[PDB]
Amino acid sequence: MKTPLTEAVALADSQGRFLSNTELQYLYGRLRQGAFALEAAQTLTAKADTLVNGAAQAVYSKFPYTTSTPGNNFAADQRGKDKCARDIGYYLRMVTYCLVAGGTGPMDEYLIAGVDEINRTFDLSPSWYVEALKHIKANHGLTGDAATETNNYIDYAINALS
Amino acid sequence: MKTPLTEAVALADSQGRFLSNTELQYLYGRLRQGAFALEAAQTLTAKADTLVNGAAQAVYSKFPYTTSTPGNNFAADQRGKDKCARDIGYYLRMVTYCLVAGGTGPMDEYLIAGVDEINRTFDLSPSWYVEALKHIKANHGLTGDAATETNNYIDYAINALS
Amino acid sequence: MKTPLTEAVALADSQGRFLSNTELQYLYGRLRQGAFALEAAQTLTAKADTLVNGAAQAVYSKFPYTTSTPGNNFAADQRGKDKCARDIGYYLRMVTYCLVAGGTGPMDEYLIAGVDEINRTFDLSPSWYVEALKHIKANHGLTGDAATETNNYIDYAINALS
Amino acid sequence: MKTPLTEAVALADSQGRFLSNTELQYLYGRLRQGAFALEAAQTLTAKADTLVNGAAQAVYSKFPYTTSTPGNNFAADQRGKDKCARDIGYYLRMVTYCLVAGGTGPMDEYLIAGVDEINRTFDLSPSWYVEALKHIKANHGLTGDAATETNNYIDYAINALS
Amino acid sequence: MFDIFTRVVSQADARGEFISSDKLEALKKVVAEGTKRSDAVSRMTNNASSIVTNAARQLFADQPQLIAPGGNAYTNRRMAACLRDMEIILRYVTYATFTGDASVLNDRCLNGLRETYVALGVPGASVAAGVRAMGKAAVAIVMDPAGVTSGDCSSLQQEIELYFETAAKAVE
Amino acid sequence: MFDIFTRVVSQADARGEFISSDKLEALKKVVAEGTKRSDAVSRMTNNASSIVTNAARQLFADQPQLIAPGGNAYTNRRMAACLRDMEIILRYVTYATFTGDASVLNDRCLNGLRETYVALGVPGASVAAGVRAMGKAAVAIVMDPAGVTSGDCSSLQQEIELYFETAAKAVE
Ligand SMILES: CCC1=C(C)/C(=C/C2=NC(=C\c3[nH]c(/C=C4\NC(=O)[C@H](C)[C@H]4CC)c(C)c3CCC(=O)O)/C(CCC(=O)O)=C2C)NC1=O
Ligand SMILES: CCC1=C(C)/C(=C/C2=NC(=C\c3[nH]c(/C=C4\NC(=O)[C@H](C)[C@H]4CC)c(C)c3CCC(=O)O)/C(CCC(=O)O)=C2C)NC1=O
Ligand SMILES: CCC1=C(C)/C(=C/C2=NC(=C\c3[nH]c(/C=C4\NC(=O)[C@H](C)[C@H]4CC)c(C)c3CCC(=O)O)/C(CCC(=O)O)=C2C)NC1=O
Ligand SMILES: CCC1=C(C)/C(=C/C2=NC(=C\c3[nH]c(/C=C4\NC(=O)[C@H](C)[C@H]4CC)c(C)c3CCC(=O)O)/C(CCC(=O)O)=C2C)NC1=O
Ligand SMILES: CCC1=C(C)/C(=C/C2=NC(=C\c3[nH]c(/C=C4\NC(=O)[C@H](C)[C@H]4CC)c(C)c3CCC(=O)O)/C(CCC(=O)O)=C2C)NC1=O
Ligand SMILES: CCC1=C(C)/C(=C/C2=NC(=C\c3[nH]c(/C=C4\NC(=O)[C@H](C)[C@H]4CC)c(C)c3CCC(=O)O)/C(CCC(=O)O)=C2C)NC1=O
Ligand SMILES: CCC1=C(C)/C(=C/C2=NC(=C\c3[nH]c(/C=C4\NC(=O)[C@H](C)[C@H]4CC)c(C)c3CCC(=O)O)/C(CCC(=O)O)=C2C)NC1=O
Repeated sequence: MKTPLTEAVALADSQGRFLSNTELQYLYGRLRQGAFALEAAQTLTAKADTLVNGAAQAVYSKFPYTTSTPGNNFAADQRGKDKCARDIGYYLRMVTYCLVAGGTGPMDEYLIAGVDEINRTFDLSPSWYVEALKHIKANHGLTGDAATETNNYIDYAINALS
Repeated sequence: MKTPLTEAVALADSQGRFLSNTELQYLYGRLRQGAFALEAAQTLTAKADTLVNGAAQAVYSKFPYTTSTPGNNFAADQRGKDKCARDIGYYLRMVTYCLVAGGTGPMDEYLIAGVDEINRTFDLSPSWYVEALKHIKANHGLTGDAATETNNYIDYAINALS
Repeated sequence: MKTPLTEAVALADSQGRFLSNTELQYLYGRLRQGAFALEAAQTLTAKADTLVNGAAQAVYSKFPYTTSTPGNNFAADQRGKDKCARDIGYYLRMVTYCLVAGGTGPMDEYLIAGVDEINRTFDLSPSWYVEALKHIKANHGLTGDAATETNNYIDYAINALS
Repeated sequence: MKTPLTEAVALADSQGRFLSNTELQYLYGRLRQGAFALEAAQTLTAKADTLVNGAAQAVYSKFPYTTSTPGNNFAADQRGKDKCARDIGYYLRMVTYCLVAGGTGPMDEYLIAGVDEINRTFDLSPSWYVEALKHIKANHGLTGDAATETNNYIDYAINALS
Repeated sequence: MFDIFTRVVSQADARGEFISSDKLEALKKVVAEGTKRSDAVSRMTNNASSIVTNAARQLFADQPQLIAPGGNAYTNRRMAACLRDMEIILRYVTYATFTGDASVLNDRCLNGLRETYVALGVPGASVAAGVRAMGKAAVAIVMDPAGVTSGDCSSLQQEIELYFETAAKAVE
Repeated sequence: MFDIFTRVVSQADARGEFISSDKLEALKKVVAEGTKRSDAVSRMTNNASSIVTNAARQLFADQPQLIAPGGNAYTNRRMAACLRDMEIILRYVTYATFTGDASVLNDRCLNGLRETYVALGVPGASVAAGVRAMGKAAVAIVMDPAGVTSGDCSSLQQEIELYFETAAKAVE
């Protein structure tokens, strides 16, 4: 739960102090952010389906042993590729939620806290989702300020995975 | 020599007619194919050494026994490895010619005519080159019409090979 | 630092009481263990060099994309394979130390505590060392009780990695 | 059906002549062959179960991987072993028919017509049946004209097989 | 021989009038989905030979009397003849779904399939079951997209299903 | 926290005289079968991770809600925590068959677990199905023999089925 407003409330709350001018600035600085952020969330919602299909294409082209070698984790048959579409769709949707909230807290809460044990026990190499997020950040084609926000955004995703 | 221009010429030769508008549409289709086939052959020629190297390595890990037992088809010592890698490089070069020619003719004339016969008399197995081409079609990592046109050529070689 | 003797000392220190009758048995039970354990450590020291070479063979045959795809983590060139010989030699030596000490503490202290971040940041898929330890536990050919102790042993290694 | 009597009849049919003395000599040669070929087929039919059983076990020890990897041609489970032993029993029964017919006709019609084609479309390897026939021709243990006439039929099947 | 365009031409020539506007709208729909005809024909011609082996695989797991000696598919020559029959049957299915009209498959298989199969002694039941299983596998490989841009394909599914049932009631 | 040796001790103390001869035959045969018992425990904990993932993979194949959004184990840390709970239940049932008594199991982990899963909103029947499938694989791993002398572990197959059953029924 990291949005700038809840962190201002937590600071005032932890401190026990009443709301102040310092907290107030965040709200109209969340204007510099949000005035492009909601636009970028809508255009990502439009771009979404071709983004997951291209990311699945890039992951399969980078690592052919996934589509070749038979296994539960590997996408040899149909149902593995269905799991891949589910996983990359989850990643893109958490990027959209992270973009709308303004902070990494939805993404940090819904993805990052358990990804190390899941990648350890279920044999999911994180470099696959590295490929997927790099293909998304190359393919999304955001313009101006919104695009810059995503890079800081999607790089945080790769840094949590790597 | 499966070339849609030359196949159209051979057709109109067999009919004994002049050039019909069917052949004009045939030329249109050939230009439509080439308009991405040339760029696809370009990036394939860029990737070709890593492709044949990963394909040879993947076939060696795919069957450990060809590295293991001393035999004449198998790569016990390094000369067999050289001949094996020469064969997969030959395969990928035929794929590039097959792509740039617009049809299966370079593949047909240069591989498909007697491949199973030399595999019979040398006691090779075509499944080695099958899984090699599977690794190549997993490794080229392209998207679009060019990617699936190349993939169509590759699985044509797989189907005629097995 | 898990050997049965230091854990007996740690229990007696935490309770603040001198060793009881139960504590004494611990070491003559370390006789049921050690009377084969030192033999098995010596025969592993003899088996060691062919064990690492066969484990490198099995890892390269299981995953051909390591020997094919160029990268820093992958063993495409010589120096990557030298790093592989170093890593599997480290694993086998920690197995020998773990066998001589009697508990997992040397192995748990020298390998297990940082393996998750190293596999995360350096892109080392742990299924490679799964292959390596499974090939070692198949190839070591230990006799009787010594073999079983190692197996519980090597399964703990795979369970820490997976 | 390669039978020297019927081949003589087909020859005299193509000439349109009556029976010549060449055909009388042909009949003499057929009787000379049969005068030991029948007893050789008798002892082959006596030995046949041990022959196909030792041949299957020898091919299984000859290539361990067909027992090892799960595949559709290979004998991973016991049904593939049954189909494999059925195939070598079919081979030896064709050898007995080939012997008793005086020519390669039962072999030709019942095996040689499309053996390499079904080996191609099923991804079998003919070398398996080659080394099987080598074990059979090593195992029958006969002497005399009958032994080498059978051996001639066996290596004819080997040569046409490869 | 007969394409769906030439089908419309032959109807309009038998009537002898110009083509109706709504039929031309149907042809506009057809040329709108011609890329999906290309998608399907390319997909199943990619996997065609493996489909033939899997169809023979289910047929020979189903009816072991064919492999059994004295069976019609017993001998090596007849086995290659079987795979020849199934391969050219799937080939004419690909011809028909490329053209869009069943006239190619009808006029080059309906005539003598039943005839050869009763004249030789071929059991038409096995070929009918085999072309049914081959058609199910063909729909299975055509319909599911693997890295392919999404769309509806129910009309194509109906088309190749109709083509395989015409083959099945051709051989019976 | 009770070994079966100190079960006999505490029962004889609440009685208040010495341990009788019949309990001593029983304890001697306990000593003759505890060999089976202790390393039955460790071969159960040999494949404990693969047992845990196989039981969870079966559970989320049987109940697709728990990986569907809105389900209990949907988000990533809740799914990881569910894997943690299944590992904990397997580890404590492993402790219980090492002690030879279900007292460690009912004493250490099961008791407040029922109220914890009810107060969290966690389904209990899903856990019951998971521990039952996990127990089946658990005996069979121990039960199957690979590089071990043939022996009668029937009691072990017996008692570990009892321990997994008490775990699943106490989760409810
Ligand atoms: C909301 C955040 C979120 C994440 C990150 C997530 C990861 C995740 N991916 C899973 C499976 C999977 N994910 C993949 C995907 C891949 N594996 C590969 O080898 C491919 C390269 C890659 C495709 C890009 C596959 C194949 C499985 C199947 C594992 C199995 O079937 O046992 C599972 C197991 C759940 C199940 O059985 O369906 C989880 C929890 N789940 C989540 O809910
Ligand atoms: C343009 C298309 C084209 C291809 C593909 C081609 C292949 C080809 N591979 C050959 C042999 C061979 N091929 C192999 C290959 C292998 N053994 C192995 O370990 C590997 C699994 C496999 C690598 C693919 C070997 C070992 C030989 C020599 C056989 C022997 O040494 O007796 C030969 C026989 C002549 C010779 O090298 O010595 C031909 C003609 N020729 C062509 O014109
Ligand atoms: C004592 C316990 C111990 C462990 C476990 C250990 C792991 C370990 N492996 C490393 C590298 C490596 N380990 C490998 C080995 C492999 N990678 C692959 O792709 C192959 C499949 C596999 C061969 C089996 C390779 C290729 C590197 C090179 C990384 C680099 O050069 O950047 C490094 C980086 C150190 C260096 O740069 O030399 C560490 C710390 N080191 C230790 O000291
Ligand atoms: C009278 C002469 C005659 C012969 C010899 C003959 C062979 C023959 N073997 C076949 C298959 C087969 N052959 C094998 C054989 C093997 N895989 C192995 O592990 C062994 C190395 C090898 C034993 C030789 C297998 C496994 C199949 C089935 C292929 C698969 O299951 O898809 C088939 C395809 C039909 C079927 O069984 O299911 C034929 C026709 N037919 C004949 O009419
Ligand atoms: C272009 C359209 C076209 C078709 C379709 C066609 C079929 C055709 N199938 C034939 C045979 C055959 N077809 C089969 C079929 C089968 N085996 C069985 O037992 C099963 C019931 C079925 C397996 C699929 C067999 C065994 C033969 C050989 C019959 C014989 O040896 O007399 C023959 C006899 C010639 C030969 O020996 O090859 C023709 C002409 N011909 C054509 O011109
Ligand atoms: C042979 C080399 C080659 C291929 C592959 C080719 C494919 C091809 N399939 C296309 C469209 C399409 N193709 C499909 C077909 C399908 N999608 C599905 O979901 C079904 C599984 C499947 C039908 C069986 C659909 C739905 C579209 C887009 C909308 C439409 O036209 O219906 C398009 C139009 C734009 C595009 O999507 O790229 C092309 C170029 N052209 C070629 O030259
Ligand atoms: C020593 C014995 C002991 C047990 C058993 C125990 C259980 C336990 N399970 C918990 C959560 C959980 N338990 C599950 C359970 C499951 N997921 C499902 O969908 C199935 C119904 C079930 C798997 C069997 C889930 C999803 C959570 C996470 C709920 C949450 O943390 O929000 C929590 C809350 C803390 C947390 O992990 O976040 C505790 C304390 N604690 C203990 O100290």
